[PDB]
Amino acid sequence: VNIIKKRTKPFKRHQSDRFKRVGESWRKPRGIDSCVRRRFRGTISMPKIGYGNNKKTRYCMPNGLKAFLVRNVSDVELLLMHNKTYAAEIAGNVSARKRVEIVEKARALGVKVTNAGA
Amino acid sequence: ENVPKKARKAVRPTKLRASLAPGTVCILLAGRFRGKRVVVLSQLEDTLVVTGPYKVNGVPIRRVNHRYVIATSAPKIDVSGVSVEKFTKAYFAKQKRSGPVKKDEAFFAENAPKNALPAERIADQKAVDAKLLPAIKAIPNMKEYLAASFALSNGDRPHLMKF
Amino acid sequence: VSLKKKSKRRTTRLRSRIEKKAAESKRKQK
Amino acid sequence: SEFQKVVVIDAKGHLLGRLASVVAKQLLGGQKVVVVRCEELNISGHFFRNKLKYLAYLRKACRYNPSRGAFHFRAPSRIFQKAVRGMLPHKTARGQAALEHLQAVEGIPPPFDKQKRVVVPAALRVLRLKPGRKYCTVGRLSSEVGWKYNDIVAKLEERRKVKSAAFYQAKLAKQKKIASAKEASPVNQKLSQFGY
Amino acid sequence: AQGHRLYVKAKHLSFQRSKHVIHPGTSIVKIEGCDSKEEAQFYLGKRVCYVYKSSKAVRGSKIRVIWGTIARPHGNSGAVRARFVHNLPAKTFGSSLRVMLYPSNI
Amino acid sequence: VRYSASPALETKCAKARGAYLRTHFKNSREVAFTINGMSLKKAFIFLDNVKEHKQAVPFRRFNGGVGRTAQGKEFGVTQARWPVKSVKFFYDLLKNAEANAEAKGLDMDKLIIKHVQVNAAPKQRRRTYVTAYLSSPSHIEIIVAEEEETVSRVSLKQGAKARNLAARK
RNA sequence: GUACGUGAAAUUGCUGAAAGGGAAGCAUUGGAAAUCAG
RNA sequence: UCUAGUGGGCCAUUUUUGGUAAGCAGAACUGGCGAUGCGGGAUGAACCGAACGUGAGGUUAAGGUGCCGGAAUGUACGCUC
RNA sequence: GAAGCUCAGACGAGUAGGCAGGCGUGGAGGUUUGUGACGAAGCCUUGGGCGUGAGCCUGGGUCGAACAGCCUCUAGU
RNA sequence: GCGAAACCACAGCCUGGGGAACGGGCCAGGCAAAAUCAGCGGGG
RNA sequence: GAAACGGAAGUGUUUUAUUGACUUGUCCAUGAAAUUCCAGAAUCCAUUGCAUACGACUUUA
Repeated sequence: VNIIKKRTKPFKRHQSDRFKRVGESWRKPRGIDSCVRRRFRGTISMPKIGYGNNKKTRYCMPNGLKAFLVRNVSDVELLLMHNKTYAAEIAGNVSARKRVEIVEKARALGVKVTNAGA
Repeated sequence: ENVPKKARKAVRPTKLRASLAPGTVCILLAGRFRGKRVVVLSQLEDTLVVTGPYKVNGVPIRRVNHRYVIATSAPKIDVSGVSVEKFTKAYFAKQKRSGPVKKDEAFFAENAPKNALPAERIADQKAVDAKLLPAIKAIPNMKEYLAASFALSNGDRPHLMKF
Repeated sequence: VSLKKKSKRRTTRLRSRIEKKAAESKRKQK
Repeated sequence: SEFQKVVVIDAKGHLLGRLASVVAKQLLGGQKVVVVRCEELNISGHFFRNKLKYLAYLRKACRYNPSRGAFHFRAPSRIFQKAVRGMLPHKTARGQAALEHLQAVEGIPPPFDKQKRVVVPAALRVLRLKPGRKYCTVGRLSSEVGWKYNDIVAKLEERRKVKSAAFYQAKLAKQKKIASAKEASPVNQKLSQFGY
Repeated sequence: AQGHRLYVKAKHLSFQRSKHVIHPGTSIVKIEGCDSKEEAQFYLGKRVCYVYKSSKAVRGSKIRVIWGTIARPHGNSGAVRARFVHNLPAKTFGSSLRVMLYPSNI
Repeated sequence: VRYSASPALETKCAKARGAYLRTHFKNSREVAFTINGMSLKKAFIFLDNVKEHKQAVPFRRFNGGVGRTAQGKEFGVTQARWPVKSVKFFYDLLKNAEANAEAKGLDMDKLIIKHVQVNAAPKQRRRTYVTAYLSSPSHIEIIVAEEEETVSRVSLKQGAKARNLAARK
């Protein structure tokens, strides 16, 4: 099995490229006659349930392992029986001492780390 | 450690084109010897064990895929007088690279025909040429036709010309 | 070039008005 | 019917619209086109009607700054260029680049008089117009709409035809010499069963 | 000087398109010498290549190639439909493609 | 204090700064853009000449309503002016920059204006009889420095042909 | 460095890259340059 | 059994009477619009097709195949300056 | 995670309106031998990843003292 | 040398059409080359 | 290396000469390969008044 993404471009809120008070996060248009809501030609697409990806590959990274957030050595040890399907990702607030301690623990576990070299 | 399902895809021998009979003159459409004309010794499982007379055009014993070969209507050259059973896939096997840690101008000096190429392979090639040259010498223009090379020109329509 | 005094192409109100009043003409003759 | 870098079309006897459409399709295909001798292009319809068409074309001009108004081109080559560009998407980069691949000239200049000049049968008046139908010449409509270089082109074309006739006579004599030696050579009969 | 060109010439005409919609997934190719759909039958399945040049040197060469395959005929005049590994750029309209003679079927 | 540019290193550069100056930001930008890249002595001659109305500062960006002149033909433009207050400020900073360069121990002959910039300052409120006559002061800094000026692989096929070609040679 | 914790946006200057013939923005496909990744 | 929103109007259709230079006015049904994007008619609230999840391939409808524009400057018979 | 697993088929515009499931914010109780001056929160970023989406995690830089996941409660969300 | 304000979705060429309201954005055309200065006020 | 011709945008044409070459015209001998299945000027400053809002222009310098 391989990884297939139905779409890569993220949905931008309409007119977010025209105004800075309008954020990039998606908001569903509400106007009755708006072109975006009525889905005319050449208009930015709307998030549809049909855009979802395969369940067997959903949430999986390009290498197939789902990222699992880890803060301490205990969280590293929980990926002992799931090293073939989960990859430990170090929390951004973990200090340098626990980071090197955790990364060698994962390396001894044989668990992939997606932010090890940091 | 999941066991994959047994695929019901069995392997059956190739049905080659009827025009690619052994002893036919053909053009190479690709490779280093593109456009050269060669005499088909035999048909392997997938490709053609073919060579142009090395004393004529210098094309050694090589395999060529049948999809990269232009069959001609040129008269057949007898090949029944030489053995072809010594040419096997294991005979043509390119051993194994065994790591890309090479190519520091030493793998390339130690390459080429001076080295690597055994004196035995030269012996079969000369033996095949010795059994093939008398035929092409007897029938006119085969030596010159095989020494020449194929190329297209203006006003040439491949979908109209028949080889 | 058109080479005309009156355009051969017609407006959408004008083309629609023919089917409006041509049908009424058939109604009147009926 | 093979892709050449430059195709020189001798527009004598062709129809303006048909030749323009063929050329406009070649330019979008990516071929450099040189349409020589544009004072000989033919247009269907009698001369008075065509002049009325053109004189109606002059009428189109701005009511403020006719300098920005429609530019009415009187040269036969420019008339053909206007016909061609109307058949191209010149408002885009593709069409604008296509126009740059067309060189329409008056007469046959020396850089193109020594090169083979093919013709388009789909535009030829003899093959495309029913006999007994009135037509006109762009090089004649141009002279009676404002073009003022008719005499020079005619004189420079008489010179060109004289020089070309002298060249052809010399080449025909050489070809006759080669042709005479042909059957004198023997293999031309010995093994000519292949049809050559 | 003339011992080569094992390929036939072609032009990239346009994308397979409607009047107002273009589909860059498949392109329209006009082969020199091919003037009917039955003649295009011969070129079906052949390997077409688009050869261009660039400034930056990769693998010690200026030349980059995009591969493709003729799939079906297009129209009556001999044009065909081609599918490439990377869709051809729209700036290559009217550019020259090289249709090779392999995979051969004769 | 850190400047807008990576230079001002001790290797080749000298620094100068002026903050909260009663000079118009638009005129200051025009003078800064004109003198940028000039030699130090050439800049001094230029600024003296602008003071004496013999050459002019071209007004490139803020050129609304600026009159035309012949003195701008040396820069390829037609709108030029003679802002004396901006010239006075820039001359003072350039003199300070030269003095800092001498203190640092640089060669005065090769010194050019590597990086000159003008930034807007906090606007100063004054009243008009109601509306405002806001002033637009300028932060100017100057950096003068002496002027100073394929691992491609080969495939098996590529190199084997190249080696064969070398053998033929 | 007192006009002093952190110091966002609007807006402005400089540098670098790029585009520009009466709009600009955006979307789809791909090339080119830059960059990251397996 | 109970409980949200609405009770409007435009366009055309076939059935009648009153009518006039001339249109027009008043009824009943029918649908479309309204809550509806898409292909075509150069573009369009009412014309011809077609009712919409994300994609790959094939085939069509309506309309089209000189160029702009994807598709025959096709075949056959006539008419017209 | 019986609140699960598994097989099959049909279906997919959507205003008024009805129903259901989720993302995010301040504070409270429980829990995580939870994170933190070897750098918490915040902020910037042409870096990477996930989700149809609301959003989330992360690399680099800045920064200086607090902060977060899970289950409930609550609202000047 | 000093130094504003009103106004500001974004802007800025015309012809025919866009059922209407024809408009500047859409359709088909004419066209289309930086940066600017002084006038006059047609078009809001 | 010298003659002639070509002015529509002459984008080149012929004629040679001297040579250095290659001379598939035909017939023979050597090597190819492990690329072992595709890839000097102008301007500023100055001057002029035939010009002029400012540029520009016309002269001198």
